[PDB]
Amino acid sequence: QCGENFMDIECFMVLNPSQQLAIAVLSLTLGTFTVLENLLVLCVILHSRSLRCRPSYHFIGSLAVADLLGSVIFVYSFIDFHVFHRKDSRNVFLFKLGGVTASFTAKVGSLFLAAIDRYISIHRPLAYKRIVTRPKAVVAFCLMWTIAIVIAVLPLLGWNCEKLQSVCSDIFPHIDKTYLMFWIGVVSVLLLFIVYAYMYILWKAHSHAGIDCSFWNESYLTGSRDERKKSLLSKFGMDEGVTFMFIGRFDRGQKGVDVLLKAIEILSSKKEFQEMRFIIIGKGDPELEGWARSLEEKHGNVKVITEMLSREFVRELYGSVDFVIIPSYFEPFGLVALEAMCLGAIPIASAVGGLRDIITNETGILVKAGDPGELANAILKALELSRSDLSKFRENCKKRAMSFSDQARMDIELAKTLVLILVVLIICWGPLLAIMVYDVFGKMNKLIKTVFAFCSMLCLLNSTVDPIIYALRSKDLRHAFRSMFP
Ligand SMILES: CC(C)CCC[C@@H](C)[C@H]1CC[C@H]2[C@@H]3CC=C4C[C@@H](O)CC[C@]4(C)[C@H]3CC[C@]12C
Ligand SMILES: CC(C)CCC[C@@H](C)[C@H]1CC[C@H]2[C@@H]3CC=C4C[C@@H](O)CC[C@]4(C)[C@H]3CC[C@]12C
Ligand SMILES: CCCCCCC(C)(C)c1ccc([C@@H]2C[C@H](O)CC[C@H]2CCCO)c(O)c1
Ligand SMILES: Cc1ccc2c([C@@H](C[N+](=O)[O-])c3cccs3)c(-c3ccccc3)[nH]c2c1
Ligand SMILES: CCCCCCCC/C=C/CCCCCCCC(=O)OC[C@H](O)CO
Ligand SMILES: CCCCCCCC/C=C\CCCCCCCC(=O)OC[C@H](O)CO
Repeated sequence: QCGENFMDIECFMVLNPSQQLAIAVLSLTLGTFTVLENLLVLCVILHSRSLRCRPSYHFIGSLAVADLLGSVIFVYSFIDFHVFHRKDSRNVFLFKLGGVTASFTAKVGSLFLAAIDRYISIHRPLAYKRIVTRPKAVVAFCLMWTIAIVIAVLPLLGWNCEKLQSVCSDIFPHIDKTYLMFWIGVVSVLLLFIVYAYMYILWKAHSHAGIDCSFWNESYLTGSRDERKKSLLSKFGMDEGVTFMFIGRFDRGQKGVDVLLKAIEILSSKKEFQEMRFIIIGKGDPELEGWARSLEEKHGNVKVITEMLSREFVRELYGSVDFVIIPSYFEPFGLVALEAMCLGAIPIASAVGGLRDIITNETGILVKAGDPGELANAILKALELSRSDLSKFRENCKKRAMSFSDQARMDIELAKTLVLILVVLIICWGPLLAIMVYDVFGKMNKLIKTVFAFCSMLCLLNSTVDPIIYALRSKDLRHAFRSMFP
């Protein structure tokens, strides 16, 4: 009885009473879960000055409201239509459906603003607090929400199959198929780009790395800066002098123990060598490992170490030793440099990869890789600089390391919580955006109408799992909620 383009609204009521009771109870319990969780998310954010001031939680707050407002309007209208068989006019029905559409596109746009926010953090790292001001983020969210609702109000104002005498959708009453066409594409292109963006943010974040500062904390030093040095040197060197430590492997053309072994030889003729002391550590290529051990007893002020050392034994090594040399050819992550600066060792390093990004002029001395003579000058510039008080510089490494590590470790987490929110949105709404595309070109049998009715519950699942993501993936939410509820 419903083959007409202007079909009766009864033919969208595609569910049988046992099916309605199941969908109803599932809608109510699932919806009740979303309500309780999302108002809890908002209350934690809204009632804390330290939270609501960050545009990161304007974004979390945005998703919370987008979930809360859309799901509540949906569950009320969805089951009122299906179980109570509501017979609302074309305007009021399109008005209720509009509230559900505005809420979803607001989430795609809230995801979109976050993608832009991270994009400019990667492309212009130095200008981020000035370009993403809190007020700029507030209005960027504000208008985004308005453009969202405007798209939702177009059918109400006349873009529908009744006012236009066009073709009606078989899923959505009164809705024009051409407006349906337009709506999928607009969120499909955003969601598609957001997918590309979020993968790029996650790749770029993993290009940097940080260390656990608990293991590499200075608090574990048991002795003064000069005395803790003397004793460790006393175990072998038994003298007081500036010490240059190396901790890597003995490959040729990678970590740069080759460049170091050539360097040390040309400092040996100089008189100032006696002030210097060196400690080489690691295991590697048999041709050059003996080269170091041929030099452990030839000059006698150097301990080369071939066997491994526990990561908790070397924390005291980094703190007492005056200098660490990183003559690497490739170092996208200066993890060894980070652990040294985190214990106060001043780093002389190659200008390669992270070493260049981490160490600046105020923290250490940078030398072109592959030139051992330039390295020989580095520890000579480190000799004339060692006599003058360099504790004013020793602490530049103390805070540069602990701050660089926390920006790299942070950015990793944002990139993870982002994609977590994305994938759950895709597998919840992907099926829904597929059944509508099957409607744009095609026809809905009574079956595809029924499964889409049952599949519409996914929008309430998505709204319920999002607060769980924030709860697990945000130590800040946790401490705020924890302090509110002892
Ligand atoms: C009308 C029915 C269906 C829903 C009622 C709840 C509405 C009115 C509530 C729920 C959550 C609320 C939002 C929660 C937080 C903020 C951020 C604040 O900086 C401005 C107000 C704003 C944006 C609120 C506006 C009103 C709001 C959207
Ligand atoms: C379909 C919907 C989701 C599209 C959303 C469009 C969003 C991403 C666009 C539309 C209007 C835009 C804003 C318009 C003007 C300004 C002021 C400017 O000084 C900074 C950028 C800012 C704040 C823009 C940010 C991005 C913005 C909010
Ligand atoms: C028009 C843009 C689509 C937005 C997706 C909304 C969603 C997929 C969640 C949805 C919306 C509406 C319905 C029901 C379809 C029935 O054909 C008629 C009654 C609708 C519920 C009342 C909406 O206020 C749905 O199953 C899924
Ligand atoms: C039952 C109900 C409650 C609220 C709404 C809204 C607005 C809120 N206000 O009352 O209009 C919003 C819903 C979600 C975010 S904003 C629309 C709406 C939105 C845009 C265009 C057309 C209609 N329909 C609704 C239906
Ligand atoms: C549920 C959806 C609503 C979301 C609203 C947020 C609710 C988060 C409350 C969480 C569990 C409490 C766990 C205890 C909190 C501390 C966890 C922690 O990691 O503490 C580490 C600490 O720094 C050690 O030094
Ligand atoms: C129809 C409704 C449209 C939906 C729109 C959703 C936008 C909400 C986004 C985020 C919440 C983040 C919390 C923002 C609260 C900031 C309050 C604040 O910080 O006040 C400053 C003052 O200085 C304090 O002491």
